[PDB]
Amino acid sequence: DIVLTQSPASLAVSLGQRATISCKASQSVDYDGDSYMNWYQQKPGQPPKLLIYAASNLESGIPARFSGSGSGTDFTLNIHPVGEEDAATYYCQQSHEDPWTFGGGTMLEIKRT
Amino acid sequence: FLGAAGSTMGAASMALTVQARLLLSGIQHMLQLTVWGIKQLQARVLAVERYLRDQQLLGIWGCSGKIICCTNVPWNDSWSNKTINEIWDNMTWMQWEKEIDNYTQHIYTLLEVSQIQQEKNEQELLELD
Amino acid sequence: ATTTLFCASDAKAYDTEVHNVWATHACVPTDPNPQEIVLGNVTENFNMWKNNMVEQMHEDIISLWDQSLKPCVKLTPLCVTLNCLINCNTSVITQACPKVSFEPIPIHYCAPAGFAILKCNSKTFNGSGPCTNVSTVQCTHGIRPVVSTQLLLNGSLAEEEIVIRSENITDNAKTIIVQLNEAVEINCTRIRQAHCNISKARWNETLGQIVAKLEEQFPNKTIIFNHSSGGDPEIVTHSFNCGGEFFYCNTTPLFNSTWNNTRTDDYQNITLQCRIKQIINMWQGVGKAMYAPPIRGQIRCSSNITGLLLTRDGGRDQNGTETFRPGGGNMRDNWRSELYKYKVVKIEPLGIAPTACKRRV
Amino acid sequence: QVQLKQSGTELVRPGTSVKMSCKAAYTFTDYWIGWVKQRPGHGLEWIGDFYPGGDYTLYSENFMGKASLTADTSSNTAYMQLSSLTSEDSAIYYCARGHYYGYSYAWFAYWGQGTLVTVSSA
Amino acid sequence: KKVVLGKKGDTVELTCTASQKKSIQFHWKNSNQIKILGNQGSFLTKGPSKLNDRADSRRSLWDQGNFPLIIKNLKIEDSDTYICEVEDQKEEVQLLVFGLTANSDTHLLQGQSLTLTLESPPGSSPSVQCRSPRGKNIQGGKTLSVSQLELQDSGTWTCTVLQNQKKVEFKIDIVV
Repeated sequence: DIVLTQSPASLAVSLGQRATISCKASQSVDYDGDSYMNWYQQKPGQPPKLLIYAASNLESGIPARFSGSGSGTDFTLNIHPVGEEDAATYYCQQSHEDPWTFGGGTMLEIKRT
Repeated sequence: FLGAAGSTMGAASMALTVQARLLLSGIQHMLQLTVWGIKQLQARVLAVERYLRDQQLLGIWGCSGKIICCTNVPWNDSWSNKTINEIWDNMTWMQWEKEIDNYTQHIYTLLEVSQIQQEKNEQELLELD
Repeated sequence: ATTTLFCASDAKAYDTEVHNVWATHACVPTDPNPQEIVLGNVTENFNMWKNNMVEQMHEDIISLWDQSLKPCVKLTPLCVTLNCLINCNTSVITQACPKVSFEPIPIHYCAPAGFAILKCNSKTFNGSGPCTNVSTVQCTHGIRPVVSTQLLLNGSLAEEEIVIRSENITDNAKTIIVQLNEAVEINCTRIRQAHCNISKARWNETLGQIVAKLEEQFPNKTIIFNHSSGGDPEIVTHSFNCGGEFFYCNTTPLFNSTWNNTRTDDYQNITLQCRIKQIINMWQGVGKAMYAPPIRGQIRCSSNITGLLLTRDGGRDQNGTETFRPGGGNMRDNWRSELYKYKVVKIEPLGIAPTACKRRV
Repeated sequence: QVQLKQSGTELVRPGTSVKMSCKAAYTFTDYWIGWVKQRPGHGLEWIGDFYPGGDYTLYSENFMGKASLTADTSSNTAYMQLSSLTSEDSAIYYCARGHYYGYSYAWFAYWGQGTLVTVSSA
Repeated sequence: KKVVLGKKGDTVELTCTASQKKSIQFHWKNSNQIKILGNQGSFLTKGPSKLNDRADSRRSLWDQGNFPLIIKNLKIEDSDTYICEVEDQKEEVQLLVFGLTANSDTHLLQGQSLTLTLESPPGSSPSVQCRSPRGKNIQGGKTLSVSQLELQDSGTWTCTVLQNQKKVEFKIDIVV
């Protein structure tokens, strides 16, 4: 299967600063040019939500702070500006072919005084 | 162009002679608009072409070079069972054409055969003179 | 005849509009001075449900859409011929998605050299019934290809009174069309939320007139409206296009009022919720379509409402009632409300007749 | 806006078979649902995907013979059935909606709250 | 007039057919003149009836004429005639539904009698042709009964039901 590896394992950011998370794949997933990646967020006590899809088109209701980029087997989810509410566990998923394979997840913690 | 639809057969036949007498007596541009002049001239040329071709091809039945001919095929009664005045004063042209639309294929063959017979007899006489 | 007619549009050829681009590539300017001949006492049987012109404009519009809104993903199926598991797999397609402006432009339809177009003049036309005051021309009036469902947008009005048209009433199978004689304003404005407003003071009168005209066919029963019965989102609720945005709007607060000879609606501004989309169901076949994200904001639309599409619900369980639900979606149905007059004809000169003379032989 | 809900938490004995339910309310027809599992230290992994509009089936290899899904669109409810219960089977379960056609997985605009299952004899 | 039999829990197909291959309109009307489905352009519109939610249709065969009508979670009361309206014809089919099962859910013993419950539509006379692993081919009409039920008779007896030359296979829950 297409094995996904996320980075960094742990991530810390000061409020108001850029945030970035990377996801890499063992095999290419390009099919007619559309990138089939989904970025989800998970908070304790609540189920995960779909935050970004396809790496090029935003989900409604989610503020515009999120964005995506990359190609091939290296993709990046970018957040700006970070806030107190964004401390959570983010997952990168491939939506190319079944069976599907989640990543390792990355933890974002808000850094304050 | 011989007449305006709706008018009866006899009225158009009567009025055509007067129309001929009258006609013989002699009594904001877009530079892409040039296309429309050609669109009109082509239509006129095609009309003239079709008129000439049809006039030339109307000669099989021996009625070439005329607009009102006559033939030598007797008129049956099973086709219309109608008299002169009713046909020539009523039954607008479209209705009459619809009425006898079933037999419009046999009459052509009958007329062609009659023309062939007349031509053969005339040539036989020509052999005499 | 069944010839091929050419387009005719007063295009511009300088702007970015895709309609302008298509008109410039293949259309020619309009006639500088039209000429209409008023024929006399003629009577020809007009039929609109069986016309052949629509089958051509509907294939021209689809070609037009292949130059304005290209799809990021065009997912359509295709099966393999097997008598019966018949092979059927989804096919993927993708191209560039550059955002472009979009606004319909009037288009004229004309006949080539050798044919004519008859047009009727009766104030009612009875639908598919013969009329007398006929005229002959070579081109039609201005037509806007605006696309929508459940409501007819900007378009020509009636002559003097709102009229109802249907192929065969009493069969609860064919869509009923209604044409008004005075347009009603509509204004839609707005990231994923927007509102639409319609003048109620005119809409109530419009419904009153429509119902008053309608009772004639069904005098005894009581006419009542009701919201859509369900189905695809493109037909349950109003859907249209504006500024490269595919607006979907619910229309429940307009058909809940049960109507009688009196008023039972209310007693300003009729608010109407709307939310844009990106994954839509195509109307040119089967398969979903996705486009690029929406524009930044500040998009407005002002339009007129002239026509209406209404369906009927019949059966033997009916007890002195008649429920009329909103429907539509068959683009041919939406477009027959504009080409129900013109008829293409060819002229035949020949003729055979029995005369009293005899040939000289 | 499509919404989903799930039943309450469950305590079960090992080796038995149990059925959980997920209720979705726009009604779902010709859609394509999946099931997801969450256990500590393992992220997420999708288990089974069925299509009610024809009851089409797609399984993950690791769960072969362990999970059976069903659906009843009359009550608009999908069902997860799992047998051969052990300690490792204690986890949270989620139901995920979408829309039809095979490899869509691009419009998961919502997810359920999830149901907890614990396999213990206490 | 093709006639089909249901199972009270499974789906069934009732296909019309054409030859133009151009996605021509159609419908599916019951015996009471009520719409259920029907193409409108290229969309779908369910009829305002009691089977709005369960109904469906295959949206890939519309390009090849076959306009089926897939019904999910079938029930007995749904037996009635249905009609296509492809172009101008009146292609119609009939469906009858009857649920055959066993009233004794799980409480069963050895040496007692077993009786089956059949819920057939009011106004039809299907014939239950039962079949058992031990060769117990009990033949009867709508109502059938068995006076013996023991260990040797384990397994869901394949007592089908046939009517008008068409038979549907059912099973009976047997636990002892």
